[PDB]
Amino acid sequence: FDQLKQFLTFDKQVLRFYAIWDDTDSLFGECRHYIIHYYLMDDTVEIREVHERNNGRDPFPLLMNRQRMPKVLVENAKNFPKCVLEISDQEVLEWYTAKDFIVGKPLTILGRTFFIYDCDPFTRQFYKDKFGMPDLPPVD
Amino acid sequence: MRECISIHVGQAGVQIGNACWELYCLEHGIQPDGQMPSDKTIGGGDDSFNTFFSETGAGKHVPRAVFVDLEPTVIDEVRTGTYRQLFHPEQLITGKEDAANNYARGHYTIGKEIIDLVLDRIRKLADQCTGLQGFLVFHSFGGGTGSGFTSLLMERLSVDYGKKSKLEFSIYPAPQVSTAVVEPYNSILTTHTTLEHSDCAFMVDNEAIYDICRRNLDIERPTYTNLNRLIGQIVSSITASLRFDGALNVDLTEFQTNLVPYPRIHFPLATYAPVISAEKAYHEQLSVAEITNACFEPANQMVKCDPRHGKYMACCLLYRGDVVPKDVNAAIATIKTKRTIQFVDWCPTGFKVGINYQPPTVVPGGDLAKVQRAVCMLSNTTAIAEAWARLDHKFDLMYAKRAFVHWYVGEGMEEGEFSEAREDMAALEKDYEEVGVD
Amino acid sequence: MREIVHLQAGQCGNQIGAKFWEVISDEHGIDPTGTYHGDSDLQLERINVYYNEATGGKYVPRAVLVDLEPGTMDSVRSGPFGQIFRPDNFVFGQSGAGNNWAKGHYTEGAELVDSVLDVVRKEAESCDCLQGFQLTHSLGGGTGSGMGTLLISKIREEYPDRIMNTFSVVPSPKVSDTVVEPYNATLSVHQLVENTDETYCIDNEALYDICFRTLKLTTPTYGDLNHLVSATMSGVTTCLRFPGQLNADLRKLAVNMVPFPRLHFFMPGFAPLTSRGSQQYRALTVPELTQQMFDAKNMMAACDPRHGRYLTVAAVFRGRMSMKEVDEQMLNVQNKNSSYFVEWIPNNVKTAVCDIPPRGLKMSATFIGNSTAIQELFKRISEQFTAMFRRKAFLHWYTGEGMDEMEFTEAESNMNDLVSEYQQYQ
Amino acid sequence: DPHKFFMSGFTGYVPRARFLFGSSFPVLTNQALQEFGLGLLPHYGGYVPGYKFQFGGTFGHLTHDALG
Repeated sequence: FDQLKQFLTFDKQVLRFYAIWDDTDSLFGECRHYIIHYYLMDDTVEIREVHERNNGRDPFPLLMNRQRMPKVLVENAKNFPKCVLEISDQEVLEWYTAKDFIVGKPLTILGRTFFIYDCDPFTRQFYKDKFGMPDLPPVD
Repeated sequence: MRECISIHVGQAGVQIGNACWELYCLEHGIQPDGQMPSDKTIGGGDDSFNTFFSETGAGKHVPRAVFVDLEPTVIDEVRTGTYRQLFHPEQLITGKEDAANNYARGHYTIGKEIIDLVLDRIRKLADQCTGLQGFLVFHSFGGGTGSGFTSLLMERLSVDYGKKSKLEFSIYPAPQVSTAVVEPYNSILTTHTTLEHSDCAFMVDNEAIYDICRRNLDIERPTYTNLNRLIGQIVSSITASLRFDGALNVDLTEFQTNLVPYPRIHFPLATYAPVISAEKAYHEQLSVAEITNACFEPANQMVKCDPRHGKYMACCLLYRGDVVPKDVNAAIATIKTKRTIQFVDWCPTGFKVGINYQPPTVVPGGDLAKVQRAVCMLSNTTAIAEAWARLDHKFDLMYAKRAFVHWYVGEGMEEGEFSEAREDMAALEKDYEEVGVD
Repeated sequence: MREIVHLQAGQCGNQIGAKFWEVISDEHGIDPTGTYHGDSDLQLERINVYYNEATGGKYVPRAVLVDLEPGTMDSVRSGPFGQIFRPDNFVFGQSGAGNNWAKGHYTEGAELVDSVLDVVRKEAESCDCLQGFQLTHSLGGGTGSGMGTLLISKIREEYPDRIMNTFSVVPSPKVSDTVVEPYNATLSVHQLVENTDETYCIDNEALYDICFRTLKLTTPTYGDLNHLVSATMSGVTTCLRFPGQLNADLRKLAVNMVPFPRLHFFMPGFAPLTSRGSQQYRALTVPELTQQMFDAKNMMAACDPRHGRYLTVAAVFRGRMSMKEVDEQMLNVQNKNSSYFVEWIPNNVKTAVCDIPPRGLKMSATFIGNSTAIQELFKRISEQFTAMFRRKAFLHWYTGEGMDEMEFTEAESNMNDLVSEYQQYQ
Repeated sequence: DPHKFFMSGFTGYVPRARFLFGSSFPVLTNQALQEFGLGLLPHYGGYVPGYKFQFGGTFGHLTHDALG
């Protein structure tokens, strides 16, 4: 796989999803707004926190750093020493792809369930052109 | 929230900054309108434009720069061009008359009028920055409003703000190619009075960039426009450790502790590694282990000077893009086994490294290719002493017949400081031969 | 029940110590949300040592996170396990130290350490019985080497009789990544011999070569060297949390390993390191772990330990093992090469066997060495500070800040003390 | 769930046990692991709502309607 070809074809192309993380079932849980970025150049995911005025949170712009996200780990990877080693392609059975991000579906990242409720106009056009999906209506 | 003032005086520095400020708007999402795109996302975190741009609640993003020139015609083309709706209309300070290659027409006579409208923007600009860190001035030595007038800011900004590092980037006069007839005169005047207030004044040359663009870029019959986007990329790689993230972040507070050993040995010079056209940059492997060695050429230096006549004192290798830090470390140890790249005895360490996570950018309609990596070394060599040998000898022939003088003394300036500015630049030159004595 | 306070200063100590909690929480069963998902019931029964439990079950750690440049505490909260800490525990200014020793211990440090020590005190009171202090120093400059000794010389004024556990990355014989590096080293080892009961040395040179010929990596970044550090860092405190067969806490590990008061700088290690390729071609037992432990190429500090002896060696053991196997194979290694120890004390091995192996193995160990070869690591900084000194190089960013010059010979004269003490008893 | 408790004196960890009071160590520990998975009386010093509109009957027969 020509990593340079993927980079050159998809340079600065980012899919942007609007998501909620509903944690209200937790004792101090709040329903919170997040922006999910999927970078087409390297298949990496970044999760940004949306801060409202007077929300009482420390202004940290990121929930998750830009990294490649494992969808399914190999059964033996339960014993993988994550404290010393980064997860390689050998421990991951399936990586998150652009196909896995769908408006109106729950998305489970690192044990947090995000509900994707909308996507930007570029992402909407990209899904129409690449996957032949009909218009991705925003969920209220 | 760490901030930087970017003053552009003279006629060169107002012209580099036309090509400098198009690059910061390009790295982030900001249109030349100043607004941010509705649909396209560039990927920017939340505050990475916080360093150079002051976001206002109206949606516009407003830059931190002051573009002052006494001769009006060069800021009036920025006041009409593509970047009109970017600036603050009070930033662009317009004069009335020339400075006309005269030091004393810009520093003393006409300079006494315009200076309070210059300073009353800087002392307003500081009061909105809550994390201010220093200055990024852009002028030129061989003129009359970038030479006389830079030391009229420098001997006041040092008085008010005290100890904050000030990093001015100046086009050094070239050996053979030269335009003004009087630039051996007004070069010495702006370094007798600004070496006492500078902290690190970097050097760029016109003759050296005219040759590395002839060969590496393989362009020919070049312009001034094709030079400004090579000086716009150095300063956007200096100021990438304030807007991005990475392994080693070298920010602006320690450029005086990394690069300045003794308090008057602060004249370092910079290069940039992967300058290849779009037909040859895909035909070889450009990795970490050789773009750190293409930095150490004689023919890749932005200043026309042989590095091989003097030993280095302190480097700084500011990497960028896709670099893992093992590849730097085996590559610096390649350098010190070579008996040509001569380091010197009181500094065993010498090298200082920063890494980052954002690749180089390319301007649309550019001359440069798309590369993953970028290295911008900054070296404090002792070879620049004989770049000051010639320009004292240029002074020593024209003063030897009192030539060209009376345009200076007429416009409020004593003759008594010609003899003591060249008394001074002996005492600057006597230091570089003193420090090299092991 | 016997808790330890953790402190994170500097760049290199913030980032390694934040890779320390992703190994600690992995052993005990906390997901990055902060709640508990684990299988074994032996993790819960001594969870209090490093963690505080919070109303709801979000098991919150016990570290204090101070640095002046705020760009890294916006960068370690944003990790995989960053979102567990205390947001009250974050202390910062805005002016970075700039690799200066007098911006940490003298000038800006007179501001913030009056507000550092009262966030330490807010978790000393919630500990039932404290016994020690972890700090992740970073000797590579003046952001975690200057103000690190501004905290441990203030904590040791408060608690005279408690353990100090500093894990400090040490300068290197290769080309360094800071030009004022021999300046800032010798300032901060004048005080580390008076306030710490050990200082576990780490070198970036050795951790580029443990992972070069043993683990055989291809591109080892900074994310992989920290697992090597954090594994030893989590192996020394196992007898405090997990049941064992000879149990040895941090004072049990004290009187073994310091004969004279000023010989406490040590050397770390970790036994069962294999390739990704030859894992199933290799069978591991006690007598193979012993040969993997006692070689010069499995030390995490860039010295060769065959230019000296060992005053006291301790190797803690984890897993399901017997103890004739353990003890008789430390008797052979004191007998097969007995000219590399000290004759004036007969025994040289402290043995501690736990009953819980780590994640992903069946037995592991951790090697701790106190050699006389550490003077070589101190000979270099004694040799390359002097040549940066007699010409007064690089200097006025100290003296122009609050330094003097009279303590630049009253720190070198104590650097060359420790070289004299290690060599004299050889 | 019999034998879901801890002995009196177990140094160790039991969750939800800093937050429960009032009974000794084994009785609390069983709770700490299950959680880990008609007319009013005269001369009363309290207020019946409506006690401005009652006349001519008994406190028993006028405070019955409050509870029914």
